[PDB]
Amino acid sequence: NENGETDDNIETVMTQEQFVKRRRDMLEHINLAMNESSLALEFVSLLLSSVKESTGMSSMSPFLRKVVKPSSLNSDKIPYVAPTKKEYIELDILNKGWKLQSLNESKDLLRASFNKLSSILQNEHDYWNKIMQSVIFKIRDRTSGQKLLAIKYGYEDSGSTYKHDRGIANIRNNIESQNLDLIPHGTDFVHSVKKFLRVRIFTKIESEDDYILSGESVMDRDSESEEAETKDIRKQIQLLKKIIFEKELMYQIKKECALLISYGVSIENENKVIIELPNEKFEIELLSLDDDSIVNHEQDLPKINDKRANLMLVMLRLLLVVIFKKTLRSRISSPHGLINLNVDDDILIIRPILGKVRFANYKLLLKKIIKDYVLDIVPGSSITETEVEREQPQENKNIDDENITKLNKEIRAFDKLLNIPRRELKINLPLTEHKSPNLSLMLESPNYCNALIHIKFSAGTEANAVSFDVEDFLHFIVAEYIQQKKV
Amino acid sequence: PYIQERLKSLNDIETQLCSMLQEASQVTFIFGELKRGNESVKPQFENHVKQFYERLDKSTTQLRKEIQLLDENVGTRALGQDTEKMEEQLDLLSAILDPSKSK
Amino acid sequence: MSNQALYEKLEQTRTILSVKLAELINMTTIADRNDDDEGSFAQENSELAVATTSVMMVNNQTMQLIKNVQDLLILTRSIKEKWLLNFDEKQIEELLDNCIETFVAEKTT
Amino acid sequence: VQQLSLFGSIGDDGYDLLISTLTTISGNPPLLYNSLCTVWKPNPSYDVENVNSRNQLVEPNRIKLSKEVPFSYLIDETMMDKPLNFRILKSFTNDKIPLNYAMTRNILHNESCSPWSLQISDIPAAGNNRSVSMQTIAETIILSSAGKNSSVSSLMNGLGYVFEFQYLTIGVKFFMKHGLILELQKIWQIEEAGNSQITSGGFLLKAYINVSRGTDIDRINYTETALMNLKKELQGYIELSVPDRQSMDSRVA
Repeated sequence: NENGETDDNIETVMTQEQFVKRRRDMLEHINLAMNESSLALEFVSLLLSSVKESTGMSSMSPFLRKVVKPSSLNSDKIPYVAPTKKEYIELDILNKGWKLQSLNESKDLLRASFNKLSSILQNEHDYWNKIMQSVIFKIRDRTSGQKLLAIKYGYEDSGSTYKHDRGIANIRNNIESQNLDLIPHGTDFVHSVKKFLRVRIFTKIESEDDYILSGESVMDRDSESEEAETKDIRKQIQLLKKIIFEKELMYQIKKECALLISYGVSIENENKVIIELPNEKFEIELLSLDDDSIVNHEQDLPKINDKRANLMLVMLRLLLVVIFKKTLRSRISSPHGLINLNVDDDILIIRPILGKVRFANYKLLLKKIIKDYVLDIVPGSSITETEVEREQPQENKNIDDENITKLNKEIRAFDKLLNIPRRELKINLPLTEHKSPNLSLMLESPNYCNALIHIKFSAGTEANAVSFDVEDFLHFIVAEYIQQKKV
Repeated sequence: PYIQERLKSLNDIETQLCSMLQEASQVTFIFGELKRGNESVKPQFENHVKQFYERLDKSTTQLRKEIQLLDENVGTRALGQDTEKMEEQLDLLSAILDPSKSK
Repeated sequence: MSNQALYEKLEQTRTILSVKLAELINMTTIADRNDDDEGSFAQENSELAVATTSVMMVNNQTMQLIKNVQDLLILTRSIKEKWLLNFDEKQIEELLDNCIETFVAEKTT
Repeated sequence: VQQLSLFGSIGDDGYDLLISTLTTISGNPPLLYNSLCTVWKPNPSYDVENVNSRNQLVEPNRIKLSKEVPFSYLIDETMMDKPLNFRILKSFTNDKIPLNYAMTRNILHNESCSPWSLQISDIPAAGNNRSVSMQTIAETIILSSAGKNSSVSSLMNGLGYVFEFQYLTIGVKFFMKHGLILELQKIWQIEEAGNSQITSGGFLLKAYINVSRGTDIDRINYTETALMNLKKELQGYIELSVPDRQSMDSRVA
C-alpha cells in the first residue's frame, strides 16, 4: 500500500503528447499568475514618497527608467461607506455564497474520485494478501552506498562453494506477483529461460555391424506448462526450488571442468562430450557452452539405454552432493575455511571422474582378468571374488565417529555414500588342498588405470611362498604358475 | 506464520481509512444540498457526518493500537547453508530409489 | 525508535482530525457569514480575496484532508512492511547405492 | 602464540536471542564443547631464584593443563537428552555435573594417561588503552605418558609443580571469519568440597583470534580490526571490551 501511494506521489508517467501538453499547461497557466503578481510588484513603485519606496520601485527595470514618483489620492471615506452600505454590497456578499457553493460542488466531486482512487489501492491490498499467502538477504544496488535503491531477498548455494555467480534477488510487480531477480545467472518473474542439467547415453553396437550408434537419455521434465501463479509466493516457493535446480546445473559446469583432467572427449574447446571405449558407448552431455536448454516435441517410447541413463544423472548429480558435502566437512571442521575448490583435481575429479572410471574400468578389466583366469581355467580348481578388499578399507555407516558428536554425524553421512566415490575393483583368489597350496589377486583402479597385484603360498610341512604386484606379465605369471602348481 | 493475522488486521485498517475518505465524500456533497436551503436530508446529513468522524476514530484507535502492538512485538523476542546441504541427498536419494522400483 | 515512528503517525492523525472541521467551519465562512452582531470575528469583505478564501479552502483543506489520508496509508503499509521484514536414513542407503551401481554398471549375474 | 580477544557477558535470559543472532552473523551454528582446566603452581616446598644461567629476570608462574571431558562424564540427565546446547545449559545452571574431578587426575573408573594441553600465559600486553586484549601463550601438547609414575599428577610433581585449583567450562563456540571464534560459556569451580558455577547467572562471552605470528605487525593489526568490527557490529546489543590486564595475570599472583 505505502509503495503504491508513494508511486502516485512520484509524478511518474509515460505519456506522449498526453504527458507533454499537460505540463505545458502548467507552464503557461502558472506563468500568468506569476506575471500578474508582477503588477503587484508595480504597485510597489507606486508608493514612491520615501527611499525605502525607491528600493521597492527598482523592482521594475522600466521603473529604473521611469524616474518619477507618480500618483496621489484624496478622501472618499464616504465611498468606503458606499462600498459597505450599498444594496449592491449586501448583494455582492451573495456572490460569496455563490462561488463558495460551486467550490463545495467541486469539493464533493474531488472527494468521491478519492474513494475510487483508494479502490485501485485495494488491488494492492490483495497483492499484499497474496504475498502474505505463499533468505532475508538485504541488498542495495545502483551503487552510491547510501540511499539510492535498497531491498531484501534470498538465494541458493550457501554451505559449501561452487564459487562464481551464485545467489538470488526478489521484488514485487503491480500484478501482485513477485519477480525473481538473479544478481546474474536479467530478470523474468519466476525466471525467463531455464536450463535443467539433462543427460544422454548412446550405444554403438550393430552386432559390430555398420558403425551405427543410437542414444538413450534419462529425462527430467516436471512439465513445460508453468504455473508459479501471480500473487502467490507459495508458487514462488516452487519457483525458488526451480532456482535451486538451476544453481545445481552450475555444479555440472564444475564437472565439465573436472573432465578437463581426463583423455575422454573434450572437442575444440567449444563442446565436450562424455564418452568411453567399450561397445563404443557414450553417456551424458552438456556443452562447454552449457547443459540442458528447453525446446522440443514430446512423444513417449522409452528404450533400454533411456532407463539406464536416468540412473546416471542421479548418480552424477548425487556424486557432487558428496563434493558439496566433503567441502562442508573441512569448513565446519577447521579454521581457514575451504575456499578455492579442487587442488590436484583430487577433490574435483570425484564428480564424473569416478563414475566413468567405475563403470568402464574395474568392470571391463575384471572381465578381462576373468579371461586370464580362464588361462588358469585348466585345473579342476575353483576361485572366488568378494567385496573383501572393499570390506578391509572404507567401512559404511560406522558407530565410531570422529573428533566430535556434531562432527561425527557428518563423517558418518559421508561414509555410506563414500562406497560409490571409492569404487576401485575389489579383487579375488583361488586355492587347493592335499598338502595344500594357495594364491590370490587384487584389481586396483587408480583413476581408470588398472593394476593387478597377485599373491601365492603353497602351505606344506616346510613353507614356500611368493607375492608380486602389466597384464602381459600377469598372463605369463599364470603360465609359470601352471608348472609350479599340480600337473 | 501466524503474524499474517496481525498483517490482515492492519490491511483492513487500511480499508477503514479509504472509508474515512469514501464517507466524508458524501459529507461534502450532502452539505452541498444542506446550505442550498433544501433541508430535505438534514438527518441523513448528520448520519454520514458523524460516520466520517466514526470511521477515522476507529482507524485512529486501530492503527494507533497496531503501533502499540508492534512496539509490544518489538519488546517481545545465512540460513541457506543448513537445510539445503543435507536435503541434497533427500531428493536425489529418494529419486534414485524411485527409478530403481516403483508403482 | 518505534516510538519516534509512531509519534509521526499520531501527529498525522491529529492533522487528519483538524481539517474536515476546517472544511465544514470554513464552509460557513466561505458561504459568507456577515453578522448583524458586532462581536462575531470572521471576515469576508473584499471581492476577489473573500471568494479567494473559497479557492484556497478548496486546495488547502481538501488536499490536507486527502493528504493526511495519503500519508496515513503510507504509515499503515509502512508498519506492514516492518512486519514482513521478519527418508532412508541409515546404512540402509549404502544398500541403495550398491543397487544403483550394479543397475547402471553392466554384467548379468 | 598471540591471543587477541574481547569479553562481555549475558544473563541466561539473553542467551536464546543472542544465539539466533550469532548464528546469523556467523552463518554457522554454535557447536557444543567443554573443557577442564587444572592449574598448577611451583611446589611451595622447593624455593628458587628469579634468574637464569643466562642472567635473566624470570618470574614464577602457574601451569594450566587443559582438555575435553567427554560429556558422558559430565551430564546429569538423558531425559533432557537432545542435541541443543542452550536449552541444555539452563539444565546445567547453578550446580554440578558428576565431577569429584580428582578421580581423573589419577586415573580410575595399571593405567597410562591422556593427552593434555600444557600452557603458560603472560599478562596481556601492557598498553595505555588497548583496542583489544593481546596475550602471549606458551604451549606444548602432552601425547601420552610412560615410566613408573605416569599419572599426570606424578608427572607435574616430577617437574616440581603442585596442583593449585581447577575448573570446568561448558559452552558453544561459533566458528567464524579469519580465525575468529566466539565462545558463549559457563564455568564451574571444581573442588573436593563440592562444585559451584563461577558464571552462575549467565554466560561468559569471549570473541577471540589466536595468531601464529606476533612478529607480523600487519596480521596483528588485521586481527585487531577483526575484533573491533565484531564489537562494533554488535554495539548497542552487547559491548565487547578488553578485560583488566591485572585480572589475566597467572603469575605467582
